[PDB]
Parts: sequence; C-alpha cells; structure tokens
Amino acid sequence: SMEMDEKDFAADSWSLAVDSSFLQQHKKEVMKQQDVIYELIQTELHHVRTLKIMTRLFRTGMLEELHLEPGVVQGLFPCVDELSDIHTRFLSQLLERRRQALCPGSTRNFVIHRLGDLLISQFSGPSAEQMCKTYSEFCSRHSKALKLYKELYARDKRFQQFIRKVTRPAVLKRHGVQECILLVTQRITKYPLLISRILQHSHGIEEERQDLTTALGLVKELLSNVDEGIYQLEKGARLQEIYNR
Amino acid sequence: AIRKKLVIVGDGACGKTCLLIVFSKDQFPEVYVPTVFENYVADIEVDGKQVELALWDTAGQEDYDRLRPLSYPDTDVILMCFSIDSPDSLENIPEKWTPEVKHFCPNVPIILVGNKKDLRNDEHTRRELAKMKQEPVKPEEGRDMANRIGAFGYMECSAKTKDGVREVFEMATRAALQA
Ligand SMILES: COCC(=O)NCc1nc2ccccc2[nH]1
Ligand SMILES: COCC(=O)NCc1nc2ccccc2[nH]1
Repeated sequence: SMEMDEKDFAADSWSLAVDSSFLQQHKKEVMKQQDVIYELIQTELHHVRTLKIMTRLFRTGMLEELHLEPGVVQGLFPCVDELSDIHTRFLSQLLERRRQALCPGSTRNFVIHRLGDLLISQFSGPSAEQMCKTYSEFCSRHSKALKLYKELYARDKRFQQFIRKVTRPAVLKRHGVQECILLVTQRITKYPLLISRILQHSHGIEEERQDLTTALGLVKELLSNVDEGIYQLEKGARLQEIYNR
Repeated sequence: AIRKKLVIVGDGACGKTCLLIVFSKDQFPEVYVPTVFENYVADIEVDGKQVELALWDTAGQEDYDRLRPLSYPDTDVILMCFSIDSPDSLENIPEKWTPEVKHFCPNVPIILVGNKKDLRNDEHTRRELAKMKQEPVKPEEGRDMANRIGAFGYMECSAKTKDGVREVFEMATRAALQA
C-alpha cells in the first residue's frame, strides 16, 4: 500500500476518519451508510495489498534469489498478475470516487452518494467475465498451490530460509504464503455481505437502492458461476481418476 | 511458538464473525461493528504453552459448496457455532455442518459453541420465539447435541458482553495441541 491511502483508511470507521464538525452535519442514516462503504474500500485496499505481497515479495523474490524448476513459481501463485490487475483497477475507481467527493480544503471529509453504478460496472460485462474466469482458475489451483508450498518448505533448505527471512517482519504476521492464498479465495464471498449491508442503509434515494439491488444480484450470479466452474487440480493426477469423478 | 489453525463453521445467524472480531480486536468495537473478518494470528499462552492461533471465518461461503471447503486444509481445531436465540441453527448442526466437517477434517477436534447466551433471558427474544412454538436453546440441549455429534466439548459465550469468549479460544488452543 501507499502511505496516502493507508492514512486515509487508518481509522476503524468513516465516523472516526472524518472531522467531528463534518460528522455532526450529517444524519445518522448517512453515517451508517458511509461506515459500511468505508469498510468495503478499506478491505479492498487490504486485498490489493495481499496481492502485492504475493507478486512482489513472494513470487519475484523467489525468481530473483532461488533456483526453482520452471513452472514451480507459477504453480505456487496461480493467476496473481491477472488478479492484481482486476483488483488494482477496481480499487483505483473506488478511491477516485472518494477523492471526487472530498470537500474543497479537505483531504478527509467526503460522502459517497452513488456507489451502485460503480458496482454494476465492476460486476457486469467484460470485467465480470474476467473475474469469473480468473477465480474459477485460481480456486481450482488452490489446493495444488498449498501442497506445492508444503513440499518445498519441507524438502528445500534455501526455500525454507527464503520464507523465514521475508516473513520475519511483524507486518507480515498474518500474510504467509498459505494465508495469502486463502485470503484471496475468501475475498469474493465477502462482496455480497458488504453490499447487502450498504443496501440496508441506502433507501433514501430510490435510484441508489435499485442500483445496489442490481449489483447484489450481479455479484451473486458471479459467485454461483465461479462455484460451478471449480474442480480441484491434483499434481500427478491420472486421467482415470479424473473421468471417474 | 507453534502455529495452529482454527476455523469457525455454522449458520450465518450464529454470530461467528462477531465472535472472531470481539476476541481479536483489543478494545471492544464501541463505534462500528465490522461486517466482515479477514484473518488474524492470535498470540495465546495456554497452560504454559505459547501458540500462534490463526483464526478464519466461513461467513459468506454458506451457499457455495465448492468454494467453502477451500477454508478447511490443515485446520487443527473446528469451532461449530450455533445461536442460543435460534433453535433452527442448532438443528442444522448434526446433518448439515457435522458430516461436512468430518469429511474434510477427519480426526480434527470440534468444539460446539453456543453463542448469544445473553439472549436466553431476553424478553424480546422469548416473545419472538414463542410465536413459532419455540424457546431459547437450553444448556442440556446444547450439551446433548455436542455429545451426539462426537464433539471434544461444549461451551457457551456472549460476543456482546465478552463473557466466556476468552475461555473458548484458550480451550480451542488446548484442543489443537492434543495428539
Ligand atoms: C458509539 O457509537 C455511536 C455511533 O455513532 N456509531 C456509528 C455507527 N453505528 C452504526 C450502525 C450500523 C451501521 C453503521 C454504523 N455506524
Ligand atoms: C454481516 O454480519 C456480520 C457482522 O458482524 N455484521 C455487523 C453487525 N453484527 C451485529 C450484531 C449485533 C448488533 C450489531 C451488529 N452489527
């Protein structure tokens, strides 16, 4: 993450991030809606950060310091570049929407009134197709990545010393290789929870309640599609085991 | 410290996300209760043994039968959650959650946890449940279900008041340490 975005999302809620004189000017219902929207952005920032640990810290560090068989690093971090692209773009749009909403003379006081439209665009058309295809591929390769990680840690000394070294800092406590993989898999199923709770506090403007209801149905359709396209890959699986599923 | 993995399972109405947040937070969420939980690595010392307990939630995965089991690999302890204000969530434990947890996590200790124990003596809860010929889950009903499903043990807590929360996680650490 970059310091600018970290400080903007450092507080536990939007009600604690804005100035108290700015908070005092809004209705309770607006504050509740803004706290949930802030949580979606804050967790999207953390998710993009998890993908950067995977590509820059783990993947690149292995390519630049270790001597691993070709295709091993790919097996450990499947689709990480495609995922980082989808989510960094989505995060850019969320952060730009907050930035446009800032009061002149302020870097923290804002209200996001129109999130629905941005969520419908993310979860429809080409961008939805790319998330469906990338998560179907990622979640099918998830178990293989963990087993490959466990083998390398147990049988390779230089790989074991690399892991211990790059994961030693305290800011990496909950971000090991296996933790990053499950954090990514679990991300897509957090979207309907956040969006439904934003919808709960967005009945004031009827166009917004409708946009959020459409976005909720789109996210659910994507999840159902990803779920139906999953089939766990096993390293060294025989054809007979596959066609007798 | 040794590393152990805990996963909480159960219906969405059981308050599993609230329990993980309240245990991990450090200062109770007085201003805003988060909608979701990402992960956390708890530093726990139980009976003189130091353990790093990674905490994971399954909330949001209940309708996705092929995504949900990806949370299970290498779990050391399962918290099987139900709500004391919802006898329906207790009834979903033996033939929905238990056969799944025993298939993907054979030989992993399960702790059956009854959440929201503060609602057992709540008049609004008693009135609402009485309209459907129901009442809050009794302590013996929770204990009998834990016995029936082969649980390591049965515990109760309240994420709202914090009562019994710490004891659940220290016991879960002891369960994860056993052979
Ligand atoms: C001591 O706390 C008083 C307060 O104002 N809390 C803010 C607040 N309350 C919310 C309820 C639902 C959704 C989001 C919310 N955000
Ligand atoms: C998506 O559900 C998980 C969650 O924790 N939502 C926030 C939440 N849960 C609450 C329970 C009681 C009172 C207020 C609450 N606020």
